[PDB]
Amino acid sequence: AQYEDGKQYTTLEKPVAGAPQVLEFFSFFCPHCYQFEEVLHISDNVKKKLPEGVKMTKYHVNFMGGDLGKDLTQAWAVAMALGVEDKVTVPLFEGVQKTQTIRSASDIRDVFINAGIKGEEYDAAWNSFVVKSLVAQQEKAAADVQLRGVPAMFVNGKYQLNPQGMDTSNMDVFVQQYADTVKYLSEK
Ligand SMILES: O=C1CCCCN1Cc1cccc(-c2ccsc2)c1
Repeated sequence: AQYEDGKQYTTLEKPVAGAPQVLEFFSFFCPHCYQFEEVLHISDNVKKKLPEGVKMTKYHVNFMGGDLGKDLTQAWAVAMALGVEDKVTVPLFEGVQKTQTIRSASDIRDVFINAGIKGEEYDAAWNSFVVKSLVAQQEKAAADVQLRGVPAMFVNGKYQLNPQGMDTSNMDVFVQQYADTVKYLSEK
């Protein structure tokens, strides 16, 4: 058919009840994730085509980058809690992969300070139980699908995007095929 299980998406054999409608996972250590976000703008283009009433959730993962990877999951929790994802995503990706200036939790904190988050505000969030809970929520969602690779996107706990089955000769066409597939899946 036009959209086929095994081509543009795969189907989870253990569907996850109560999962977010559209769930993206990434790591700031993940090279394809840098491409998805900084070059292809996958999340934004998926969001822009989602049906009314379908919201997007994006979570960081621990399994890349050891200690610093876990610090980045916690910092992503701070970003979600403060609502500053759109201020820190670019400098976190560039700090880890472009300039390689993020080597410690303090260096992560510097990105937030430079982005205008006050030091007391960042530190209060970093140490908060609201943020511990958001870390737990990120870990649980990844565990629910036994996640071992990023980038990854899941729709309604049932379907997983399969970008490896899409033509990569034109970036723009690839992005809208991916977004159109997410829309299709959300309408199933
Ligand atoms: O290599 C793959 C195979 C599957 C799709 C995800 N990626 C990562 C990627 C990174 C940067 C650009 C592109 C791309 C798309 C269309 S033209 C160029 C693709």
